[PDB]
Amino acid sequence: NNTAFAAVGANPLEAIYQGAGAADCEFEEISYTVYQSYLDQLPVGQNGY
Amino acid sequence: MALINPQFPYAGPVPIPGPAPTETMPLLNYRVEGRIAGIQQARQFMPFLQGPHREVAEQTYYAIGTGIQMGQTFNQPLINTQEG
Repeated sequence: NNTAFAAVGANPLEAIYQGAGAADCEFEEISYTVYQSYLDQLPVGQNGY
Repeated sequence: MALINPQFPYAGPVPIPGPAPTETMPLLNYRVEGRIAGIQQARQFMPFLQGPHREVAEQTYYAIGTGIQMGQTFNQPLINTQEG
């Protein structure tokens, strides 16, 4: 709540919203989901991988 | 039979804290001499008989005699004078 809501005149570089009513803005929830993309079934020679 | 990771290999085991080395060594337990106690009786008053039994019963016999055999008064036939 100290990063994403910049006032009128503030630096909007790392904000998400900016306006005259940005003092009374509040996050409610943030959800994240991480997916790992990898390769399985790796080929194996006579000297290992 | 694991495959060696060439990007992230590891070395052999390093020393770690140990479990006080004499406390993993046991004593050898020291048997004294023993005795099956008492003077044993020679025989036992058993609740079952130790011999064979018979499945079926067979009828036994003994011989007897009859008596003094007497004579008889027979009814005697008629004379065969060509009627018979």
